[PDB]
Amino acid sequence: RAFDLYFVLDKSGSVANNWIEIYNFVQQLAERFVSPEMRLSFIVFSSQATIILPLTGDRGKISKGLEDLKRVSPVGETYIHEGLKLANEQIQKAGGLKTSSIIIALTDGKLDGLVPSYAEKEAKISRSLGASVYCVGVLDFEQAQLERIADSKEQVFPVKGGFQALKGII
Amino acid sequence: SQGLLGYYFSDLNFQAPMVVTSSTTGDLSIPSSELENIPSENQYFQSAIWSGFIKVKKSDEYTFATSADNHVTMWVDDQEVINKASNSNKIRLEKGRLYQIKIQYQRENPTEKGLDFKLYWTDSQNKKEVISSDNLQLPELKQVPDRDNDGIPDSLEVEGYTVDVKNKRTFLSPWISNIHEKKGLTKYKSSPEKWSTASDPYSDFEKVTGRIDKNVSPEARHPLVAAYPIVHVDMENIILSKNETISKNTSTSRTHTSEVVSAGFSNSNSSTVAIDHSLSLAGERTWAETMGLNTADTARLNANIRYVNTGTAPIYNVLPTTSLVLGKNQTLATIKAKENQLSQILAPNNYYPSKNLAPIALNAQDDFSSTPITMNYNQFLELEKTKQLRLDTDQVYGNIATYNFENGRVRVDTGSNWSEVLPQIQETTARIIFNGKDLNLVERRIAAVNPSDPLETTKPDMTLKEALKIAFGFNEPNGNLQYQGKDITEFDFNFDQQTSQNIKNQLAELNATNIYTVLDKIKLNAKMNILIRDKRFHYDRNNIAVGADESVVKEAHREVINSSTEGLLLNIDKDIRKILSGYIVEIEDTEGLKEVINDRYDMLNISSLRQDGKTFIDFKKYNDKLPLYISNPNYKVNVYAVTKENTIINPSENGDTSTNGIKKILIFSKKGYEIG
Ligand SMILES: [Ca+2]
Ligand SMILES: [Ca+2]
Ligand SMILES: [Mn+2]
Ligand code: NA
Ligand code: NA
Repeated sequence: RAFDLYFVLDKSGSVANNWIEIYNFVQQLAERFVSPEMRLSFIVFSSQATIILPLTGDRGKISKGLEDLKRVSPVGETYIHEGLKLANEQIQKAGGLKTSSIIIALTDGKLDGLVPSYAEKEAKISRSLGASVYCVGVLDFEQAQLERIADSKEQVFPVKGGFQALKGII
Repeated sequence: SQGLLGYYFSDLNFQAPMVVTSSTTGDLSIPSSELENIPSENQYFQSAIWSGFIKVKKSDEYTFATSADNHVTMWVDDQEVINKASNSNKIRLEKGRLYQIKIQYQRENPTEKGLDFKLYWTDSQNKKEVISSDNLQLPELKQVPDRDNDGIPDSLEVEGYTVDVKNKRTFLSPWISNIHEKKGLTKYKSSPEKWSTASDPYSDFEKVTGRIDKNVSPEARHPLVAAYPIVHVDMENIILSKNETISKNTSTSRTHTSEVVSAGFSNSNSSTVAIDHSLSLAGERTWAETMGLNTADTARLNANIRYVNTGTAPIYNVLPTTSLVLGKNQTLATIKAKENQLSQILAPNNYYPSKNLAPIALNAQDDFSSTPITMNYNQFLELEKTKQLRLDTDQVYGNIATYNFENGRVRVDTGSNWSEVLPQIQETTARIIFNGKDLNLVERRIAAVNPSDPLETTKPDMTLKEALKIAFGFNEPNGNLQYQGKDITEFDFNFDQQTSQNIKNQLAELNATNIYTVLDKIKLNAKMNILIRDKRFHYDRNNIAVGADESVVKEAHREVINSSTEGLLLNIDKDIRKILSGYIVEIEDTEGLKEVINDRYDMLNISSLRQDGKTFIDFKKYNDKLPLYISNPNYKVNVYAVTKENTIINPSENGDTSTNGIKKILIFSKKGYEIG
């Protein structure tokens, strides 16, 4: 028994000077969870959401996904809900309640308009499918906003210093 | 206004009129000074006639007298009062009653230019003065050779006349080639058989003399340009809700429907409304989802509107009635205004209510009994899918403010109605629809001949050149007919099917292959329709400009005043802006790979106008409010314009909301280091 891991990555303009913090965080998680039983997927979102790496355990594909993430130029609005949607879709198709699934979202949690409520809803859908939602805060992230997405404050960490904590919690 | 209508002749026998004018008092003189537009030899007046009424303020006996009693006959209510001598005859006059006046003057031996002539009266206490201002008034010139009773002598209307403004007086004088060309006043012609040559409510004389509603368009003061109102509804914003919220701006355009490549025939009023397809709030999706609208619900609609008069005459007591329409022909609503309770007047080139005031709401909030405007589910999806409405406005305009010759005032006359006048205008004029002002269709009608009517035989000839000048203000500063810096050849001529044949035959008859060569030779007839359109643009079937060639679009963006990670500052021409629904910003890598910043059909509204007149194309607006971060100076920032005809207004059938697939036009492309 082991895990399916979903990276939901904010590439909006508001985090562009910190893409490197986000990339590094992803690489360093991809390097820890190297077991052949583990599968990862990389998702990026700004004003659209895109699967950069479909859920997979092949080591070559992941590596290729990382090179891909490295090329990201962050720009756009912050439609986090479209990122969680793409995670949820892949989870649904993976067996759903069958799998041990985990979403990690990287973002400053700075959401506008109807995005907080659509993220909240997508987050709840995620939990309804047997997945846990974690949020790793970038910069001066909005604490409350991320608590409303993640399972609880237990699953909300700063990016800076939250690799250690996040690996023990697994 | 004034007193007696005066006609001055250079001959001795009432045959060659040199001046038609009126004077406010008994001073009927025309000094040397005022004869500048009369040939020198013709400045010797050998006879004159005056005509009108006196109302007196005190009943009494009066003696009339003039400066030249031996040269004069005078009648008062058809009795002679002076006659070939200082026939000094007391006559009773009661106050409040009007008495017809006619003075005749014949002088063989004219030793002086102009005329020095004064009409006097003496009361029974022997006080003699020049008759003062509030006694003499004009003859009733409502529907001495003057067949149509407008006041302008038949000979002048047919041969042509100049209208010259003095200090108070208007001078109406015959046209002479080698004097009036040099000075820049127009040659008027009118029908001696038609009180209003344009068939409208104001006479040829009222028009050129300014005895007319102050609100009639200045061009419609020319007797060959029709004065009538043209009204459509302009919608500003709409609010949609679930019936027991979506707020969007709208743009509206008055419309003209061609047929199948050909100008149309109908005289209806219509406008089409575009509902803004750009986002209001950050996460928004489908209108339906934002609202909570399920399959059996209804939606309610409310909107702000103004009326718009693009005609040439005002409206006073009745707004036209309007159907709000969805799709081809689902009337959602009738929009009525309370008759005879207009809060202002609806003037040419103006709005109701005027721009300094709040607009009208389809359902005002005070009014608990206003009719709700509802949509069924299916219709609301239609509205979301087409984002378009149409407003059909009838031509019912109410009563007319006409001139009254006993008051000298302009008043709304309850026997005068625009419904009776409009058909006559439509029947006896040519219609030109022209879009050069700001690409809005503006309509004008010009008096023209029906070649088949035996009584139309004496109506002025109308060429296409004159019609454009007098109706729209094209002019010829340096040999070329133009409108505001734009040559006539920058505009396309399109005609209705029948006009088209007529024009084509005229050209063949002329051996001309090109209409621009022979604009002064092409004759207009009644019932022609001419559609004149800026050549830079593409037009839909309603004749709204909806796009432009890629080349034109690219050229209009050449002038890049300033560029930066925040956006572009450019000078773009007001017409071009009108045809762009938005812009797309894209970053490109060394290897040609592309990523749109504002990557959603509803995020293209990033351009805005500045007070200095310049356009800002705002990179921050959908970049979480920040300048673009260009990690590599060898990347390009490409910026694309999207035309109206190319706008996507909803997600793809497959639910794809990106800019993927949009026909867009490259208008700027620089590298990181080339911008700064
Ligand atoms: Ca006349
Ligand atoms: Ca006339
Ligand atoms: Mn952001
Ligand atoms: Na009038
Ligand atoms: Na209308």
